[PDB]
Amino acid sequence: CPRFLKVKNWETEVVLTDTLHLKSTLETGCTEYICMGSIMHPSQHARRPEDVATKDQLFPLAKEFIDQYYSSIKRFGSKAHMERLEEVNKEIDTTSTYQLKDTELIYGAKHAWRNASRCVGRIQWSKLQVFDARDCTTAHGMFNYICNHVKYATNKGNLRSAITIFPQRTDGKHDFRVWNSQLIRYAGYKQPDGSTLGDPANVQFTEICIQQGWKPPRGRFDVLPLLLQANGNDPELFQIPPELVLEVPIRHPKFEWFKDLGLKWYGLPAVSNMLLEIGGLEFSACPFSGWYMGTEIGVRDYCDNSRYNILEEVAKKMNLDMRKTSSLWKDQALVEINIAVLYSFQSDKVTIVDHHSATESFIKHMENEYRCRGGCPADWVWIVPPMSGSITPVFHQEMLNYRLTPSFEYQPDPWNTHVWK
Amino acid sequence: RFLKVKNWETEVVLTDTLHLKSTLETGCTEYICMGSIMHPSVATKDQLFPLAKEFIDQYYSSIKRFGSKAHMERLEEVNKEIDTTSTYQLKDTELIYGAKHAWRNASRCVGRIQWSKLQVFDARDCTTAHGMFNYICNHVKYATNKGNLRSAITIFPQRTDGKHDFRVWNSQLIRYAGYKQPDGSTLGDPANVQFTEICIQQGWKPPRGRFDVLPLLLQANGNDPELFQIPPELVLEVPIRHPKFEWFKDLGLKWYGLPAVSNMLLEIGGLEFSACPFSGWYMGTEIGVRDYCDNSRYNILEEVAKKMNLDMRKTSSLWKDQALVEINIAVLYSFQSDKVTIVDHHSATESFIKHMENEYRCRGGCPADWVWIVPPMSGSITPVFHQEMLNYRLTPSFEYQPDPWNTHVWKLV
Ligand code: HEM
Ligand code: HEM
Ligand SMILES: C[C@H](O)[C@H](O)[C@H]1CNc2nc(N)[nH]c(=O)c2N1
Ligand SMILES: C[C@H](O)[C@H](O)[C@H]1CNc2nc(N)[nH]c(=O)c2N1
Ligand SMILES: CNCC#Cc1cc(C)cc(N)n1
Ligand SMILES: CNCC#Cc1cc(C)cc(N)n1
Ligand SMILES: [Zn+2]
Repeated sequence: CPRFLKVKNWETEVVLTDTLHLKSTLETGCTEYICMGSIMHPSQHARRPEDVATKDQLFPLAKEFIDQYYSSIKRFGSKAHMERLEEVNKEIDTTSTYQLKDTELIYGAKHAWRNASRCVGRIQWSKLQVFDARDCTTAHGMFNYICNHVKYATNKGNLRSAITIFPQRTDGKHDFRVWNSQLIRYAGYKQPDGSTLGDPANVQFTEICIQQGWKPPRGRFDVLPLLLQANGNDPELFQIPPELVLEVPIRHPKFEWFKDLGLKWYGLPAVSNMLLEIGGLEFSACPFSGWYMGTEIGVRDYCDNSRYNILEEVAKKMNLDMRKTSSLWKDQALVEINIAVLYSFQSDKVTIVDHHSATESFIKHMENEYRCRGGCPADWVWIVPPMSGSITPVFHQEMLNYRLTPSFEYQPDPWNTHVWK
Repeated sequence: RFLKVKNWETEVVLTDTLHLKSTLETGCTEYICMGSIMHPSVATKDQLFPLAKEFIDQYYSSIKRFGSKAHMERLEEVNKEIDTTSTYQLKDTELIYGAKHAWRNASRCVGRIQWSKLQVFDARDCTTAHGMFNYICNHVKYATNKGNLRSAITIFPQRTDGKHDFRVWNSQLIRYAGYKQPDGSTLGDPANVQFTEICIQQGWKPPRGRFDVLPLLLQANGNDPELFQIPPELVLEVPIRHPKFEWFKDLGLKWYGLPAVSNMLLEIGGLEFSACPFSGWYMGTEIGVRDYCDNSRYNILEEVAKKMNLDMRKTSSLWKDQALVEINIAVLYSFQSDKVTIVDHHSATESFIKHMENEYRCRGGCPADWVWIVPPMSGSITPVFHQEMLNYRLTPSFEYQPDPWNTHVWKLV
């Protein structure tokens, strides 16, 4: 943690001065001699050990988060702060863990969002609906909570940010997990010839669902069932009611033939495979949802080679020279696809933000955070959109990345580490 | 140790051992990554010899002569010069080896599959700015080759006491002038406004156009720099037209064929070559995305979108994205039509992956800066976007150095 670091924007010459990085807790993966900025998962530095930690292992982390929370609310040292510490101490003394007050849970979830270096949408961080689901005991009850989340968050197209927080990890053998990587995704099917139908990213998860009894309709856009694990038990399949799943058919403002590709996407991005860490407590099931940046769909989902991979089909209908890469036929089609995605969501009054608007807002959010907080951890490799990078303002914005707690973390896919009953 | 890097598109995993042999810092720490920072933060006799020994060891190892009689005598010979003169002189072979490996080690360069085909011009006997001009003219002519571009570097005398540096004051050998108008607008290239003012102050008579090739401002032996006009017949340029849009040529755009960076420092075995201009050939996006469409550069998006009849009222029409593509189509089409070497960002990044994979197999790794390697448009449709990379500093190296007008103490009263 160097004493005070500046970042420069090379377009506007604005300089920001970072001191928040002094509060960084765990390693980035980098050293003075090697930078891992482009490694997807550079580090295994965790704040607590494997499972049920000893008291001297968990209490220091609790003490820090409680300190931080009461600091945030103009106390620190107050009666309630000192009482809370003694309370957490006794709780760990008798259960090896402790339970967050509702206020602390809301604070923790919002600050995990605020601390998410890879999220360009964090100007919204304090406007987050928190659903406390820590009283949940079964997969049916998990399904009820998620249906309510999806319905509230979708809001007939006027999307609202939300998170639903299921019971925290205890001994590691009673984990709550949503096995889906997102609440809503499309199935992928290995074809007899060798090609893939639907979303290739989801082939493995789709096979698990089939193996568990799901009856695949075997189309290009089959909404996957939920596969929900409560209290360490075997996970259970649930079909989200289709009236809860808002979808947008993709058409083009100028290309009438575009609709005949039969593309669609879903409206609600809802990451459900990550882990929420607050004061040493691990929430292994914590689906959170926002609204899409158009490029997530139009660039990555649709045009990645190992995803829907639609560039050649679109370029054909556009009558483009596909003989050689230097005609930039991929680049031309890409732009049209992302025009259609934005046009479609906007036509149906489903919240979406383009990459120009999203990145501009993030520059403003960065400036706010340096003004009030003294910094904003940001992952350039993830913030910069996957098309037209340098004509967005974040391309020319230097960023500092560091890990602050509360945080959202990655965790292994539950099928790699689950003993079936 | 070992370190794995993964490609998330192909699932190929490579194992880096080369990183164990790096020395200067990256700027990152164990708790902060400064991977997106542009510039993160003379040697004594004692400092010099470990650096020299390191380089001589790796040179003789590279040619399968480590421990040899020639290796050991060279080490002793270098040691004598450092003792005697406080510096030493590279053999021609070492100079060529060192220049190729600084290119090979340039983590920000996507074109390194070409690293070992580098024409090295040894200009360590130069003494005056006139001689510098002669060397640079020859470099331009050789490199340009009537459009069949050849990679080359010209290496001027190394730093001695820091009071006698050789410097090219230009940031590239060929760039276009910029003039700020009283009304606040800029004619030509806004990036070059300050350097254009310096040239005008030194005596240059500007034509005051949109694409005036700047003069060379060359500094020999720490003396004041001097102006030279490159012979116009040596500056190959390409007027930009579009394969489908007849009106595109009416924008009056052109660009030069030879990218030749001239403000960096070449460090070989502790020796510092402060004047070392090097050239290759363009990747199209350098011109069509950054040079033409950076808000701070020629900034032609609105003009091009206008002529495309695009709805420029809302951002979500993606009019800028649409105009950006066509401009980059025109750049590539124009160079190819005029048979001037260029590479498009898809071909360039595919080759880099092949190179990177090859370098892990034969060398144990390939330092690479994802922030610079990924092209400034269409990022994720190029393979490098999905490629994990490790960044670390190997020497020989190209480094940044301060602009000379910030450090030079003028002699001319
Ligand atoms: C409200 C509108 C939001 C927008 C426009 C937005 C935008 C984005 C985008 C574009 C990404 C990169 C997606 C990818 O390439 O995989 C991302 C990642 C992420 N977002 Fe946000 N986000 C929003 C809301 C939220 C909320 C409510 C949370 C949590 C409470 C959140 C937390 C995260 C995290 C942790 C990541 C990293 C995911 C990963 O590492 O795979 N975001 N966001
Ligand atoms: C042969 C064709 C070559 C291609 C296609 C190529 C490609 C590129 C590109 C696209 C960049 C980024 C430029 C920018 O964004 O400002 C770059 C940077 C760089 N190239 Fe290469 N290059 C080539 C040859 C060379 C040669 C011959 C050398 C040295 C002898 C070299 C050394 C470098 C260095 C040091 C940088 C970093 C410059 C900086 O940090 O500003 N390249 N190259
Ligand atoms: C290897 C590289 O880090 C990887 O492809 C990253 C790059 N940047 C990204 N940025 C976003 N938003 N999402 C991603 O999945 C990735 N992938
Ligand atoms: C702030 C950021 O590091 C800066 O804009 C970088 C990003 N990547 C780049 N990549 C290339 N090739 N050239 C550049 O000038 C830059 N600029
Ligand atoms: C692989 N990550 C997929 C994703 C995502 C995502 C998540 C959220 C909360 C918002 C958004 N706009 N996108
Ligand atoms: C500010 N860097 C400008 C540049 C550059 C460059 C340099 C070389 C040798 C090749 C190339 N294709 N591009
Ligand atoms: Zn780093």
